[PDB]
Amino acid sequence: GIYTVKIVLNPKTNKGELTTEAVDAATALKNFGAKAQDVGVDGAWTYSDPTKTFPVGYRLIFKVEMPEDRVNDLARQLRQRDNVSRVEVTRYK
Repeated sequence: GIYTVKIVLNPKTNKGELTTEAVDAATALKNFGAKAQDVGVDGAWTYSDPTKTFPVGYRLIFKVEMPEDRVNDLARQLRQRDNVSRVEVTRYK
């Protein structure tokens, strides 16, 4: 299946920190067992949110293919960080 993770970041963050904020998901995935070596299995894709509603705020969206049970924790580890406003998961496939 395919799951999508939508990050909402504090306005105090930077576009250069989008890689230091998502790294909690990189570590979450790393802990889940998803690596670049088997990225052919886990269809990961990271991109910024073009449809933000707060110009001053930041939003970062990326897709994975992991069990929902740990995609909720994928998001949990992200939103856990104080820099992050909130992270919500939406199932795609």
